[PDB]
Amino acid sequence: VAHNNVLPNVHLHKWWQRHVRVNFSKNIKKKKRRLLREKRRKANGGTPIEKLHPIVHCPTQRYNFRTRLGKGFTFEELKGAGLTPRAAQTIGICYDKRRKNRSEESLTKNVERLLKYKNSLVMIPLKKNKAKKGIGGIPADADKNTIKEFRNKKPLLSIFK
Amino acid sequence: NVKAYELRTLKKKELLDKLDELKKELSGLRISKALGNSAKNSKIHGVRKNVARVLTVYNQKRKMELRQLYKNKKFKPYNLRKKLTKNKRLQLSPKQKAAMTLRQKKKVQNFPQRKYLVV
Amino acid sequence: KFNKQKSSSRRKMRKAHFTAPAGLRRKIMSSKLSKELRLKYKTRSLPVRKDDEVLICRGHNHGREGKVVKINRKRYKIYVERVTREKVNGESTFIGIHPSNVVLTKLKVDKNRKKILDRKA
Amino acid sequence: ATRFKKNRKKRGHVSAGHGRVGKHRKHPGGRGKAGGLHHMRINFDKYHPGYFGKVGMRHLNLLKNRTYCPTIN
Amino acid sequence: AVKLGAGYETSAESWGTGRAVARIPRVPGGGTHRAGQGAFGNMCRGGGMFNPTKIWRRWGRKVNLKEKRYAVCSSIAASGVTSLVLARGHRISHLKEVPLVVSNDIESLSKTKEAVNFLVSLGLKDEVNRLVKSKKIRAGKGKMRNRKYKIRNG
RNA sequence: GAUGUUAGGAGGGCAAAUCCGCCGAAUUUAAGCAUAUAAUUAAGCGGAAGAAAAGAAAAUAACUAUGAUUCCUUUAGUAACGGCGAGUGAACAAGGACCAGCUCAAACGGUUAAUCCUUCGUUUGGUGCAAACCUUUCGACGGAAUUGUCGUUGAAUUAUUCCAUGAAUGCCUUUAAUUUGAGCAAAGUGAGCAGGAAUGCUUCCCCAUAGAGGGUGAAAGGCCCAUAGUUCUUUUUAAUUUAUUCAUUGGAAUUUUUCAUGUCGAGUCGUGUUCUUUGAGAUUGGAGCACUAAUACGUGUGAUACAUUUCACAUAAAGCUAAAUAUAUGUAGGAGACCGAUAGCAAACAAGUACCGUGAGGGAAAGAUGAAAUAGUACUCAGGAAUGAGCAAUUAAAUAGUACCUGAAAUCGUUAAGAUGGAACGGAUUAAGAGAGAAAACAAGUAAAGAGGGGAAU
RNA sequence: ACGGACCAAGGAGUCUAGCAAAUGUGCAAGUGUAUAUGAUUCUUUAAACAUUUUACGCAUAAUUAAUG
RNA sequence: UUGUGUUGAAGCGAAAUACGUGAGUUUUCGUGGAACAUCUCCCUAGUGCAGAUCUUGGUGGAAGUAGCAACUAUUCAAAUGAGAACUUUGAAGACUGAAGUGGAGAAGGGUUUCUUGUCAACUGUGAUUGAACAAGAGUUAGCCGCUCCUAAGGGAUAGCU
RNA sequence: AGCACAGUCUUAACGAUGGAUGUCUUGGUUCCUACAGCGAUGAAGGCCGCAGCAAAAUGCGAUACGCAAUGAAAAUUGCAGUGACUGAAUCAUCAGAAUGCUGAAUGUAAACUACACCAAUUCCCUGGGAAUAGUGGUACUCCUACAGAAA
Repeated sequence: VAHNNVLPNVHLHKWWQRHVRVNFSKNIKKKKRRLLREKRRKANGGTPIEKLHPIVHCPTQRYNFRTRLGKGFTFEELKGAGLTPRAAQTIGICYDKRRKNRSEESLTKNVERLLKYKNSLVMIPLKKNKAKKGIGGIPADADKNTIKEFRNKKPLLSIFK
Repeated sequence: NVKAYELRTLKKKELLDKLDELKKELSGLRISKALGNSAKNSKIHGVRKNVARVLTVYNQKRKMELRQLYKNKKFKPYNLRKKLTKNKRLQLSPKQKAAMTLRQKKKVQNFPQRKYLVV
Repeated sequence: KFNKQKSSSRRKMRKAHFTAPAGLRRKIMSSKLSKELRLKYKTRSLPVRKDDEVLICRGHNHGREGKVVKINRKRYKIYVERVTREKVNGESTFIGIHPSNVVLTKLKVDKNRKKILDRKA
Repeated sequence: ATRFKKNRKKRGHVSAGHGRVGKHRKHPGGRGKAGGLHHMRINFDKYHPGYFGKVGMRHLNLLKNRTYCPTIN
Repeated sequence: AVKLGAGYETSAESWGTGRAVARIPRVPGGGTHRAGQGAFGNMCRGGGMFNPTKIWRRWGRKVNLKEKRYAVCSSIAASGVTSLVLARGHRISHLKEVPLVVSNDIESLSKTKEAVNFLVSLGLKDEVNRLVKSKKIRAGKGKMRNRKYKIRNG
């Protein structure tokens, strides 16, 4: 070494030419992912591909104040919303068996979120004009007129955010 | 010069003895070519292709009858059963692949994924 | 141009042109139709045939007419009945004309040519 | 960028600016930080005073989130 | 980039202490012209370029968003002044004003004939002529690389 | 157990870029070298897929807490390791992509293995021309299995509500998307110049949802293929069409009333020691050996070895699992500020070819006539012939004649000019010769007649 | 003293990572919109364009082995 | 951006009352026969050769030179042929001297064998010769061999690592 | 009709030798995209063949530079020859048929076209009528079922 430089630190003492890779396809992969999710939302046709996630507090004192999307609502949250995990998982509601509600604030906030989603749901009949009233907390099936008049309305994706 | 479609209607005799005379005349042509006589050498191509056509029709007839003979019977010889790729042959059937227990089946029937709208 | 499935590469498509199988060659070897039978057949071009009447409008023989006598797809050429030339040793041989340089003035008709013209109408 | 390079302006000058006497050899002093305390010691002590040795006790796994705190006056 | 191992796919041997030949590596064996010839090395025929081009060259550049927006704004401003549009190469001596705006039915027009006619009526016939007669086959071997023609910008 | 050429089946080998196990260097760096590094790499052995592997916590954290795996951005060249030298070097949180959860074991069911497989049959309806394929439930037979298959997921009890059940009758529309293969597809072969030949130059017309490319005797939007566009056709896949009657068979979710806190993977975990591996440090994982557990109040993690103990988190020693991820391989498409025949792959070509080596292996050189050879040299003379020459001949051209585009230098031939006593060349200055030369190196204007060209003036 | 018989063609400080200085440019106690998303752009376009009022780096505060 | 090209581009040879100080630039004549610039500004790099016992290819002086020297040896006449010291025939002089350039085989070679052509190259002089080139042809087994046996030994099975 | 000394060297013009330069490019290279296993139903690889005249390469397998079928559809040609006036000539597709000897190679062997054993075998008519020494099968390990012996 010479002059007043930082002491060198480069970790290139192995065969690195074999491990270097360049992402020429970053935006091409962007387009491919966009197309895939477009096609899988056209395939299910009206029902969003997004699934509802709970609001949880980030751990540690660094991110204490911030909230984010967790994975799965708790059993208590689902029961407060009035539906079983097995039923909830069929209407786009994530469930996780690990999380527990350590505070009433989180419990009630996620219950209110679940209730808002349930009240926003309109259910398509399983048997094409044989509407029933559901089970496991699933809301009753909407009928032909309301389904037809709601199928042309913009679905609110803000609920999933 | 014969075509396949007219002799498709022949019996296996009219096929085999026609092949025999075709082979005989091909041998005569080859003998002439072996001698200096080359006036008819260009007929060898046509005779050879006629032999191929006759053999094609005869063998296709025989394969069809041999398939009729093993129609169903569940134990066809290997040359008759499907010639898929070996990996495809060893693959589990679609029914076996999709087969589910009673517990899983009665779960999925009672709680199926369902269509809905979010307002 | 806007279709990305098909290439516009120079080497790719001139390889295709120079190694085209005879089936594609017979479509490459099409020619223009005269105004008269163009009006009568409501089409612009047709692949040349062995007995068509041809008026060559390009090259050293740009006024001659004649029924084509042979179509050779290996060299992408047609020959018309009286456009021969004399070789060095002294025998006659037809001059090859590219089909792009001629215009059909009369067509021999056939069961298949009829169906092509019908598909064109 | 390559036409602005200084080597281009020494194109017919034999030694390429690296000396007719000392030449440009490959690692004439050693590789990386080799000679510290031996033959690069003046450089190490003149530009990186406290480089060698260790001071303090170990903190085994840190978890910087525990002691993270930004300040404002 | 060149092929990764290009020029170096032979057997290395520089048997060069007293052969009265240069100490460059030579390909082994016999019975063919290649035997004993100078092997890999930037000076040898079929030897490999000095610094083989690699695909991890810095192909792209990250540009500051503010600088990009500045550049776009300045380009619009420059397009607004007549002397600059004249100096760039457009034949605009006959159009009335340089920040030239037309009615919204330019968006509805749909035929190339009437588009060219609108361009002419605006006073841009000389510009259109420049465009149509600028078409010509470029020099160099870019034209064996799917870069045949070279046009002017209208 | 053994044996069977008994019946029906499977494995073996090739290929490897990505992938999974093992085994495992040294060069190198340390300016020496031994730990270290190279490197948990190369070489070697084995094993898979269109991805693989990992994966549903004996996980983090210490927070207001998160919640299977993988990958990206970051954490972070950080905590740490290290002749604390050279060097090496993670994890958690955070932001995203993707998103999925499950079953054995164990528990419970004996007024009854409720399971499974083999072979032989019957009909239940469908698209194929056929070949074939998808559905199908009523058995019988012979076995396997209590040394344990199957069901349940604690079990009974109400309530609601859901889900699979059969028969008859009727309906099989209409559109959007997606994906193959096909057709159709604008406008000049207009003067003139020149040329062997326009696609060139002038000039007069046009088409353009097509001015991408290729071909055509030279540079073509209008000569051809094709291109823009558009029409059918194939694949599947959404929405929209219609469902109604009559019946019992089972199942499921949640909610009321009861009983018992059940089960929960052993030569395994763990510990000691040894070796390796790791950032893992009184030891990160793995392995060998010795010892060898508890039973959920247990036992494992909480990054410093202990004892006594709180707290939190998880529930090891069985198993499956799509996506986001990777692809110096093969195949097929498409491209490029890439190379342009000593370059680019070794190979533009009969290239892994010729050729070399006993062998493992090594491994080239070599593209271009012309628009057209459907113009490849006819004829004559001289020669044994090869060749040569022509008053002969193809071509626009043969000094384009098959070693054929162009045709450099080194090297050599012919002609001419000059120099020439053991070098040649040169610098500087002139002179004599010899080649070329008028753009400054004289003559604008003026008057006439001859050819032309333009501008304005009705 | 060594290399050079001659000629042609080829033939050597480059590429990436990281740090700094210099200078140009933008913004300025901020700055860089990372991965990613959207969107009548989808020859070119693998680029351009965009980002529902605490992602992250660097900077805005130092110092100490360290509780701080 | 704005240009040159079949009324001849690039390249190349010789040049110039040419410009520059210089790398160079620009012109002329010839040849060539299809492309070429852009100095308006800028971007980019595999960007500049006298050397490296440099790489590949080509070519020199040496030089019509060294040399074409083992195996005692040739001669006369004829034929063929465009052409004969080294093809064929006859005559002579000689050699090898059964330990043989004599007959049979093995290893190795692989058509060199034979007949008929035949001379571009090769046959280090010639060549009409030839083991060269070209077209055809030619290898016949119960008894000769292999095939069978076992040897030094090799491979594999059972195991065991 | 005659005249230049010779050699060596310099210059010019034209040639020879050589294959640079320029211009071409059905090739390479790199990136992107998509799909992705073949094999006892005998793979990859290797031999051997196959055309009227046929060496290589390419293609193919005793049906052998190609059969059939499907779409196009008049040429194909060096000669000979073959083609409709469209299952015919030639292209493309390629599903049917066929696919020599080997090779994991698997009856035993292998610098053998060597040698076993078991079924004789194949074709044709609607139980007969022919022709064939030809054709199949036989590895090791393992699974399921079966068989008959054993303690």
